[PDB]
Amino acid sequence: KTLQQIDKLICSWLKQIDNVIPQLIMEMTTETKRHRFDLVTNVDKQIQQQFQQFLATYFPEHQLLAEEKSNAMITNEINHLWIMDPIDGTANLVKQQEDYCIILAYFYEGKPMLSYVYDYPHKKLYKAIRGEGAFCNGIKMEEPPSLKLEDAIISFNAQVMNLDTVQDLFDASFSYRLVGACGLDSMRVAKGQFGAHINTNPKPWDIAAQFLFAELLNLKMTTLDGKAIDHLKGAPFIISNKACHETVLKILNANGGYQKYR
Amino acid sequence: KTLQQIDKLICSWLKQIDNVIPQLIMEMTTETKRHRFDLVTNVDKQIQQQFQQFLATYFPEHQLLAEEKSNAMITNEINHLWIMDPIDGTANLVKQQEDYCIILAYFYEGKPMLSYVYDYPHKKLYKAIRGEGAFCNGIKMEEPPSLKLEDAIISFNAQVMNLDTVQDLFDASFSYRLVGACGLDSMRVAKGQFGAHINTNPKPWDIAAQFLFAELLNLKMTTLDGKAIDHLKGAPFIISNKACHETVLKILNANGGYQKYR
Ligand SMILES: [Mg+2]
Ligand SMILES: [Mg+2]
Ligand SMILES: [Mg+2]
Ligand SMILES: [Mg+2]
Repeated sequence: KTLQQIDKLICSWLKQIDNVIPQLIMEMTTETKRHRFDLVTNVDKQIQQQFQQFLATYFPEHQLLAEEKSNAMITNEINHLWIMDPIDGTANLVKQQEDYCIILAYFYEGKPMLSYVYDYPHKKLYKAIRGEGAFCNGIKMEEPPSLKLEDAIISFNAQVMNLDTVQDLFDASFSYRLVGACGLDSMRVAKGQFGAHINTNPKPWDIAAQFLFAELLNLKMTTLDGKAIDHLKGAPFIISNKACHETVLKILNANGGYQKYR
Repeated sequence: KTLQQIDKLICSWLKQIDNVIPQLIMEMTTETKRHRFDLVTNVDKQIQQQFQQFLATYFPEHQLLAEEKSNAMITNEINHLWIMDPIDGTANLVKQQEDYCIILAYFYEGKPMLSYVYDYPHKKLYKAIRGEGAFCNGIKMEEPPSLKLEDAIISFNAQVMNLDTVQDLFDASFSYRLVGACGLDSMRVAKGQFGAHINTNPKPWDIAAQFLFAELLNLKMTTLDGKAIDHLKGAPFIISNKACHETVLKILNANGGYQKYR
């Protein structure tokens, strides 16, 4: 069926994008979408429009669900779907020129088959391939050791939570860190550097690649109620070492839950 | 004898410890100090030992103030002084093997002359040399663009301030990130990636190198009351872009200050 051949083409596209991003940065251009903190650049747009055109030339029947376009349009009954976040970490890109990524994920009959989180700034490509595994620049990633929460660093956006449940999380974990790109905080979970990453209101594209990684590396990836996540619509989600999953959810839901209140 | 000859010696020594570090990671052991989360590893100790003997054997008159030994010897009087954080971000080293550095600073008659923040995991050596300037791997750094607080990412430890000032700092700024190693959160401010980094209780080695970087790149580095800092003792401190230093200190000192009880 081979996914290995499709992988080869995706990786070849990613090498071509390597040479293209420098000139996009060279003529960078910033705009805001819904508020002053919601950024898009020509980089985002151009990376996306280019995969779209790659998809049309090499995979004309395949559909695309991507951040910087209408997804009117995508439905529950579609055989070949690619979910794309062309730059996950746009705020990092613009403000830092560091700690953003490209997220790509291919779904066959709803089932994740290929996934890509490309940390362009560090030249590290994490990929996952149903049947072969998950890799970082080609070296095989393995299931990470067990981490109990009290031993684990954790990552979440603390601005978007009430401070009571932020505190309970600080008190229950080893320490707290933030990269600020869902892709990259998730890959830190995947490598056992963090015990868990939480995003309370992610988009489909912000989490699309992670499903396959979570599956192949024996991580947990769920709603904040422990349920399967619909990959088409987002959901408040968590990616977690298996040893600290229930505990984080329990804390998040305790005492009336994690939502702001003021 | 010249500053460049000293610099040449130190980079050379830093670069040769690339070869040592991986072996020490692979045989890594851990101990705690004043509580269970105040970690120290064989890597912290070996790196310090090896520098003390490098100093013994090149600049024998020179003294060493460093984290993993006593520094009862001192006085504002000691002519040639080195301050070293053999591993800044020991928790990160331990939990992640990423986002730690090595901090060195040379002080002649109390005046900063040479500084180093070595980001070993990414092989980025930041140095500062009075007379030549500041550099990352030989690529010269220049004073970063003006950053108002509301357009800038900030970095601090939210577990150790009262949560009202945490909230105000979130509210007033573009966003919050944390690397978790003072030297590295400090280099992100030097590169213009962050508007500011705060550490409410640094030891002298956690901030030694940053004085000169701050001087040469027109950063503001003060206590949380805006005063000069004694390199020999810590103080609660900020390193900041010029355009947001004042606003950040106002926010920290507002309403009885920043500690848990105010
Ligand atoms: Mg966006
Ligand atoms: Mg995006
Ligand atoms: Mg220490
Ligand atoms: Mg240290």
